[PDB]
Amino acid sequence: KCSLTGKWTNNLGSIMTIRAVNSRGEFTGTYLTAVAANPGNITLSPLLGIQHKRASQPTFGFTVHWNFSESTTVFTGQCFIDRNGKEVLKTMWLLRSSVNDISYDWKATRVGYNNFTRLS
Amino acid sequence: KCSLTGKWTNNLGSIMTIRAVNSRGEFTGTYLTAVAANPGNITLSPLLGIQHKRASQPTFGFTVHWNFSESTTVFTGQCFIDRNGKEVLKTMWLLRSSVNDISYDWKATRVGYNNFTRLS
Amino acid sequence: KCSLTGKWTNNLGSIMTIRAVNSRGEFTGTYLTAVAANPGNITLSPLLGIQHKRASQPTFGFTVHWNFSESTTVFTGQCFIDRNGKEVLKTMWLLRSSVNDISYDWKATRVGYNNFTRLS
Amino acid sequence: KCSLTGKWTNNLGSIMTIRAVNSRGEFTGTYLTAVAANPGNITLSPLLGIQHKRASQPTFGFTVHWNFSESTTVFTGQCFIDRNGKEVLKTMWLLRSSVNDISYDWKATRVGYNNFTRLS
Repeated sequence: KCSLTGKWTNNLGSIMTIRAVNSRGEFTGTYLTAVAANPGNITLSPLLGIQHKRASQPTFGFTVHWNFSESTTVFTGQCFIDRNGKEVLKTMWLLRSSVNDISYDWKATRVGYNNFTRLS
Repeated sequence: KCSLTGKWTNNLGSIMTIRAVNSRGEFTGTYLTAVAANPGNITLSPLLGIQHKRASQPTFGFTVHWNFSESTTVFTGQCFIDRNGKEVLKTMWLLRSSVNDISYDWKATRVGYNNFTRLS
Repeated sequence: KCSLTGKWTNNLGSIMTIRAVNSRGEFTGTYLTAVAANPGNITLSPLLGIQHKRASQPTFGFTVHWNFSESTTVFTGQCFIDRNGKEVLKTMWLLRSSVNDISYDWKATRVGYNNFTRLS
Repeated sequence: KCSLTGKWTNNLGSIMTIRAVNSRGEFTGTYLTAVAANPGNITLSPLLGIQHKRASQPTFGFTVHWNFSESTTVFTGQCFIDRNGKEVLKTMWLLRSSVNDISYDWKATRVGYNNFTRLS
């Protein structure tokens, strides 16, 4: 089985720490991105999400409120376990930037992927 | 200022109800989707997310844990206020399906948009 | 049957003109975007794509090579015919920006939607 | 400099062959996917796209008309060269499925990534 609780890194070098997942699958944590619009100002940012509880390889989602910009990122994906018991989070994300008014909305959303593995 | 608290409907007919937004911008609520893979199964499902607090037109994200499938959806977007004071949520979403193993991961994520306005 | 040949406009005000669709479903045309990173620079830009041929409501894709930037956009979607014979193209797109090197790749892709209807 | 001409594989084991890129950056090719909705019926499928010509690390897009389903995929990305002269295509894609009518459009588009390297 695949809890999101613990410490993770991704293919870009970011790290995230997730606290205990509650009975509803809800979790909180802290995200340190290796990458931003401007790296010189990166600070720790809170995350909040929900995973499925019963599934051995659950799907999940979470939101990161960036504490150093007006942007928000959401991640969704699935936790997989291989034959050796090794976990990987396979995720896709959307990064929403703040734009001035609705006529700029079209350009406000970036998309990408991330693969996370457990630290230690 | 744009607070996500309240009831909203989107362009597909779905309805969501967001409760109080806390000091950190965290919020919970429920989501009744008009659409699903198997609509006969649809039930009210919980959401959890974070919005920015200081901005008049905040970005935000939330996760919906579907209570009737193994899937998860994340939404991110921005709340805009027009010159008449009307609020629109412009969002993009990712819908993560559960797949049996990692070899099927490539096909597990759908993408789309939704525009939300207030029920009343 | 839905042939992409003709002039179309989208929900952002952009206009495109598609030429004859060949036996394979290949088509070329031009795209005049209403929106860009630097709108002062916008010029008419070429597109090239393929639609399915046998289907009444074909899926399709096309690439727009922006003639005024280093970016590229791809659109994919489906042409629907409603009960009155009116055609709508429902599309999603990815806009790829040029970045200086691979360390910036993560932020180079935007996503969005567009709905197109015929000019006349 | 980064021509798309040649033979490529991606992280899912798919292979594609691209013919000579013309003076406008247009190219044709053939795509053999390792993965589909149903693999037992996979056949070679044509692709058609445009790359930028002047840039050393050009952006590009192309469309794959699947010859064994009603779907279409578009890819966009950038060709990067490292210090050793090794090329990688970093791409994102949208896979459009055919749905019966416009009320099902919401679920019709999958998103993902692929990294391609040159064969040989």
